[PDB]
Amino acid sequence: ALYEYQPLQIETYGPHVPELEMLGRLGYLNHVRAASPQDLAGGYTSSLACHRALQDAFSGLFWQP
Amino acid sequence: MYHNSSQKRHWTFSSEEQLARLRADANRKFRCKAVADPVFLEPHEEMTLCKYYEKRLLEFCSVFKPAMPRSVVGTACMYFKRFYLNNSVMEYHPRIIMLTCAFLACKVDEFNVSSPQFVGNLRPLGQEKALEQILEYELLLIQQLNFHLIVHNPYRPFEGFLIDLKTRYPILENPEILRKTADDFLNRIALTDAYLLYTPSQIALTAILSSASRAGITMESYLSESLMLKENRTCLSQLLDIMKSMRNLVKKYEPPRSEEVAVLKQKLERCH
Amino acid sequence: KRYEKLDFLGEGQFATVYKARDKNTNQIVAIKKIKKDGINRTALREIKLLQELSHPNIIGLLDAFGISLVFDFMETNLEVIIKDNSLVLTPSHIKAYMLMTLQGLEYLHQHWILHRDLKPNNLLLDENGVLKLADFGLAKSFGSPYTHQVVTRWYRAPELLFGARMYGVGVDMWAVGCILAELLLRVPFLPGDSDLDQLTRIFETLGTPTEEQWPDMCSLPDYVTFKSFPGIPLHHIFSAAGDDLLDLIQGLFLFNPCARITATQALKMKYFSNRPGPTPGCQLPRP
Ligand SMILES: Nc1ncnc2c1ncn2[C@@H]1O[C@H](COP(=O)(O)OP(=O)(O)OP(O)(O)=S)[C@@H](O)[C@H]1O
Ligand SMILES: [Mg+2]
Repeated sequence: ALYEYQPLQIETYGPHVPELEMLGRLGYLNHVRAASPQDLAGGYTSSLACHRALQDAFSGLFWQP
Repeated sequence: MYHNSSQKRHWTFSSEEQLARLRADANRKFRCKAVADPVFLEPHEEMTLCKYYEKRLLEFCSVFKPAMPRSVVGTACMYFKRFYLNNSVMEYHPRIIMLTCAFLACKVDEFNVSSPQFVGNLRPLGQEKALEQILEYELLLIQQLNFHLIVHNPYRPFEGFLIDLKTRYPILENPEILRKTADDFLNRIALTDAYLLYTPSQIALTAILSSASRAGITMESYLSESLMLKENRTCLSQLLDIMKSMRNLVKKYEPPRSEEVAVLKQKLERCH
Repeated sequence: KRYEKLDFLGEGQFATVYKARDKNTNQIVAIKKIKKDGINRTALREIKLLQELSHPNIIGLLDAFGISLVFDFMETNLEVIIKDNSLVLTPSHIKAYMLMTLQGLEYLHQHWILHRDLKPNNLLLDENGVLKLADFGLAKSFGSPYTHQVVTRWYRAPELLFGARMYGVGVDMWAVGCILAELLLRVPFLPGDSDLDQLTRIFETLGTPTEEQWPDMCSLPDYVTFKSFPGIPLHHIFSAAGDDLLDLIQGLFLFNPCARITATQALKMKYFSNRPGPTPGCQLPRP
């Protein structure tokens, strides 16, 4: 009766989006506004905004009614 | 998210014939209710009046202070279109309905503004009467939307596509130049019924590539290579067909004319 | 209408709740009667957020009209179980509650929504033992480039107490940690009488962080220097708790909001995969 983690499977009908931690390496963050130290203090990073923008850009792009 | 939202499940329609049929059914139902005569309006006159009042809502949101975020305006316009899909302008005057849509959009999009400022944006007794009418019609507007209030706009997908182009499309030197024309084409799309037929991401990509075409830059490689559509040519053909249909839909859009609109306003005021 | 009013359930500052039955499917549900502004903004927020979400561990908005909000009927809440003395909370029960809460929160954060009102009485339980998050009247969508007076004070994260305007999932995660503490001690973890008092108790229990543990602490507008405490080490706080549970608690209580573990990372820890597994919901304790 042991638990085993399985990732959530949500079909997005669009291109694959790179992982949140991989955004800095791939170079996306060079085109988003940097987070102020006040923002970083509360836990907001520019990677969150970039990831959200990419997810909305790629969502439902390959879906038809 | 859009891919499992209520907008995709209930408010994206297969074709324009579906929208025309829904509007015709609404007009016919209103006529049947009223009967139980040239006073009534034809569906195309209703469409012209709806375009005119959507334009009026756009300018109202543009003049509004404090400044309205673009998401609020887009949500209000989507509310207007959705409400007049299944309702006749003769049963409910669009002049009140557009203000109710702006009110509900401000509430939904967390643009915290008190009612006195809202009515003060209107050009005092008339302001109070308008506020009372908005209070009367708010719940009706909510019911006609089937309690589906989150509206997915193409502005954030546009920004995401801009980021992706800046990152993994070096052959396009500066994606920032594809902003003014892309935004203008996005507005022109918003004027049509494309918001009820296509996904926000599709609309954003269509605007981006239309701006690219106007600048002479082809980006078929962005779809084929950067977007990994070489694996599936059928998906690429489907996307190109959707974009071509959107461009044609924008091409055939007919702006309302002043004389026809004035006659329609006279007729509608007679109906009220 | 479609529902017959069977019983009166409870009261609230924004609404009144009634246990009712719909005759079309003859099912028991809960109707929430909402009591120059217009429609209540909290009810509008709940409507706009619960229609876009569908998950087994999130309360379902079955129907709404004019305004009453129809939800699934839930027997109890986690606070009732915690405050009860007859029921004993074995580690398997705590594991099951934490697993359901973290699955619901993982789904919620995947769709870029912060609950912002997590506490034991907001975690509703059904007859079959399924735990669902509820009270979405303070929830909000994040990730876009927010008032600092959110979350109940006993469950508020230190960054919120220091008046953080922009934040992330950490404000939820910290609350989960407090809930976990409440599940182990059967008592509120940090019962402060004020924001300053809450911060004082936080720093007494866990120690005063430094710039090493929180690089930009001093940039928060409501940050004031506090006394230095060593903080009680977590293993004396929770005497009956295995090392994996201590690891999870330490992850949930890191002072750095960025370093604090997310729902996904929390679900991947060894604590949830180790023996014994979570108790099946069909045999969870019932008050
Ligand atoms: N879906 C539900 N099914 C059964 N009972 C519910 C349900 N939702 C809420 N309740 C119960 O009905 C009452 C709801 O009251 P609430 O307003 O949600 O809580 P509250 O803390 O009193 O409100 P505040 O102080 O404004 S946050 C409580 O007794 C809840 O346990
Ligand atoms: Mg509550």
